Amino acid sequence: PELLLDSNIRLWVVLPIVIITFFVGMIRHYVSILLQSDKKLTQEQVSDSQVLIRSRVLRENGKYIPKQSFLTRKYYFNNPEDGFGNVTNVLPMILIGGWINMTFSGFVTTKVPFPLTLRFKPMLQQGIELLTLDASWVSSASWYFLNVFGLRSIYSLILGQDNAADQPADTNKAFKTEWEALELTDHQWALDDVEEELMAKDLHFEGMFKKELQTSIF
Amino acid sequence: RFKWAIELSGYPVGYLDKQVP
Amino acid sequence: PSLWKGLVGIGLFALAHAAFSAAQHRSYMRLTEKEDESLPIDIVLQTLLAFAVTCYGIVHIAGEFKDMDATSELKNKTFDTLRNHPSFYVFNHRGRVLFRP
Amino acid sequence: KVSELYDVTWEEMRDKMRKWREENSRNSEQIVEVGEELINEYASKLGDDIWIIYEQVMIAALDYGRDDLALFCLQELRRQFPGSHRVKRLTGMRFEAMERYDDAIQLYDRILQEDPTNTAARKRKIAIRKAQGKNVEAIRELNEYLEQFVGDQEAWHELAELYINEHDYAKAAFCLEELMMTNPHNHLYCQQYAEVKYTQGGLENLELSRKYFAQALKLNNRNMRALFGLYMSASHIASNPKASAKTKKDNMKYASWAASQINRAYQFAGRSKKETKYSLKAVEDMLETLQ
Amino acid sequence: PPFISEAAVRGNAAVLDYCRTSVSALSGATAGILGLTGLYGFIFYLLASVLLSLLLILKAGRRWNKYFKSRRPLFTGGLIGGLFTYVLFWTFLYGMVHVY
Repeated sequence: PELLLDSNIRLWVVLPIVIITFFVGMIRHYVSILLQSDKKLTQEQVSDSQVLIRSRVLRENGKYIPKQSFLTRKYYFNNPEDGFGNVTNVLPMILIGGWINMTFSGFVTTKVPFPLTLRFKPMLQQGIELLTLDASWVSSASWYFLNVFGLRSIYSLILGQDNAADQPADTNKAFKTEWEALELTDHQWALDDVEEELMAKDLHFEGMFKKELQTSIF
Repeated sequence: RFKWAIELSGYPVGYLDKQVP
Repeated sequence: PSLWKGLVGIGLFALAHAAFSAAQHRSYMRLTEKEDESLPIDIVLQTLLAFAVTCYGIVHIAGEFKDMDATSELKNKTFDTLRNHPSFYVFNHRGRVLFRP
Repeated sequence: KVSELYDVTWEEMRDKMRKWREENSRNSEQIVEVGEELINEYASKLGDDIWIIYEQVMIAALDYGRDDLALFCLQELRRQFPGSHRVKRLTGMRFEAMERYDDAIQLYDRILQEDPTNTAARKRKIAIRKAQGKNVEAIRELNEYLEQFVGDQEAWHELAELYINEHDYAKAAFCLEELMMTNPHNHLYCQQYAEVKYTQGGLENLELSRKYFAQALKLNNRNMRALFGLYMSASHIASNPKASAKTKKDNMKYASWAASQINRAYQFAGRSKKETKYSLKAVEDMLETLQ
Repeated sequence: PPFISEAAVRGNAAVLDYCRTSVSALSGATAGILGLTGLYGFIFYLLASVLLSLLLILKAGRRWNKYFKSRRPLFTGGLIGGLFTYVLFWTFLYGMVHVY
């Protein structure tokens, strides 16, 4: 094309950036896992949380029990009960970017295969000092940042779940909120006409007596 | 229904018994 | 079974070989200074075939789907295994007497 | 067992052990047979999978009346993990398996003193109480534990079973309702609740039993217990001399449909395997219990 | 279905994400190798995407309603990050081969 490049720069400046950023991300993930947190909770907190979860589950699924039991539980919960670390996550990114800019900047790295406008030029050519060069040619720092940004999906794929990248309050308040939310719920039984639904068609006794009765293990 | 029929006869948190229509 | 791993490996190797061939051809062509832009057809066919084979092989190893119906895996569950509570096990029964009393 | 009445790799044995672990099966003999071989002849093959197998095999061996393997596994686990709390629980279970309850009680008290928010020690103390036949104390302690730690389904099911064993069915029905509320997609809980309501009382209890038998059969169409219970409850309600004509005819229709489905199911069963002993017999049961 | 299990849908989503990411990366690599450039190459990407969806059908087969509510997630699922990975690998391999 326009410029003639030395193959040595391709062999010795392109790959190391990718290797360094990949392994830096992996190390960041493993270190973040290593010292994630250590939290302890007292008995009252977990007991109250379980009570709140039970009340929420009652409110959500009271439509599968007889109405008398639902209202018996609703008489309860109303009178007696409800009423009685990062520095290593972000700073190493900037530090490594600065170190790479220090020890690698000063030459053309590669070129994107699609045309761009002059708006792209100030971002992709931090190190070079030319004036009329096209915006497709990129510097080393821009390539490093592009490589950093374009690895979230790869990290999510090759590594478990998603990591290695950047992006109750008051018991009485919760008790009052749940008391107010539960007061407007009414029982709606879901078994009123189950028999008629069952009687519509014959039972599905197909594909049940295939194979053979198991004899022993394996 | 007939003949063979056996009759067996004999405070967990919330436990109430009556009304509440 | 395990043949899909071999298939995807062969596809990746073929793609890498095609990449090396294309790079070598470009490096040779830039020496002679010919502006004809001659891309051999066999390389294109090889890389397209390798890409297709690799994608087909890799689509078969991502896993298997599972039914979203919550009452699908309980059709074979029985009450024999539902009444066993590991936390409340007691070893006071006739099993000890029968085996080496 | 490999090349011994079977031809399986170590991966197959590991998968079978894992499957036996997922569903709480208590076939101690087969578990011990597979586990001792897996521990002995394939210890190095399993990178980090041998500790859970150690625990499972120790429990199975304790259930099988074979204490040498249990002691070996306990020694290995204690050597690997010094000062752990699961190993102390295993030691307490081994102590109480030899009718030494005071030492287990003091061990569990020590565990609770070291960590007050531990659950397994309380369950093991309840099990110790149950092992001596002291039913009322066990029920009281389980009620207290459920009061402290709600949302534990194993404790609810155990309390329901204990109440069933004492012929107290209202509280067992309450516990089964509590279990069913959390898991509305499980037909076994509905079936058991229907059975309890059938056994409890009279007319309205039978109506609820029929309703929940129908619900259980709707959730799963392969449940023969639910179908038999539905037929029996409909027949019982139909013949009650204190029911209106509308309910009587509705229950007669329900019983007729249930009997037809039972007969079709037994014909389906007899089609595959040739025994012809119950298809000739279930029909007599249906006929003699008609109306 | 009256009752839905979150584990199955999350597993299906994970499988779809795995397939999408891998196919996008591979398509970017092969587009870079072919030497295509400009919006022309973009067309190839879309073509590749279509191919992926087609294979997913053969993976789903019939009775697809058990696994998914509709085919819309199966067709237009994840066309944002895949494009970024595609363009990144495209630039990387095009610089590695045709340049120098």
